[PDB]
Amino acid sequence: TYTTGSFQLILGLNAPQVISGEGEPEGEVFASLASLEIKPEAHVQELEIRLDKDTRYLTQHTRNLQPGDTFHALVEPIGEAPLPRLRLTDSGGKPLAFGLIDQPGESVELNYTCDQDICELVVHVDGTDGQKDSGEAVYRLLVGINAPNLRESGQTPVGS
Amino acid sequence: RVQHFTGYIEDGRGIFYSLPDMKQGDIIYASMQNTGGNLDPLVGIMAEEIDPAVSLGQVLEKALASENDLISELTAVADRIFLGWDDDGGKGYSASLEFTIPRDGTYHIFAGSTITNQRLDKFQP
Repeated sequence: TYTTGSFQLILGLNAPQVISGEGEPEGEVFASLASLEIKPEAHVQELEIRLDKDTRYLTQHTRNLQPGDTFHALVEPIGEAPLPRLRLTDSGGKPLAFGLIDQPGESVELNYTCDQDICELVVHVDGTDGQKDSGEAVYRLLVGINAPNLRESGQTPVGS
Repeated sequence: RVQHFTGYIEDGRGIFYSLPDMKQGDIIYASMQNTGGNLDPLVGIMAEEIDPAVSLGQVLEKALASENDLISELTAVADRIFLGWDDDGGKGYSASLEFTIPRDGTYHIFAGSTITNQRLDKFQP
């Protein structure tokens, strides 16, 4: 099988002390990351959520995002359930984006782009507009990373 | 030319600092960090000293509904009140601001707290 984990990489140019494994960085750089030149693949996940009477607030955590990535999300109710509110916050709660209601007002969408070296995101879905006990409202949530065609995905959830 | 300060912020009440007689071409650097409590620093600069509490109260009062109800409103008000400001520039929620002095004159440095949310069960700025 393969293996997973973290690693430390030491690369040298005409410095035979690197192979000893104690080579301290020196000189001017000569290599850089290859991924920074281009764009990766798309990852899409769809989940079904239900907001009960006592569970009107729900939050989910997302994997770490590399710099330059993009994030998309949309919510569509199963039936006649009222449209809930959508927003995006980091792990500490700092707001980053808010959901926009489309002109065909049957879905709410969100968008964000990555600037920091590591971004951890949390998606909030809440229907606590008032204190109505609507009952068993159920919504469809679609989320994607580097997948701007979330509106018409067509393919089954790919990637991760 | 570096100076240190220490203070205390109570219920969003800011502290003013004056920088008398700066010259044209001068560049000002600022950094504010949290040393206790739940403070989230906010730094702003202005020419004439005026209390920002009145306008920030209007920002706080609009906690009902808007397009980007908090972030866009706070950015608009800050871009009008201050010539330069910074909310989150350092490691975490700390601030770090660079501002070049346009002309000859005296300016004021404002230190305080921004408007944030610290809850996941409900939104309350």
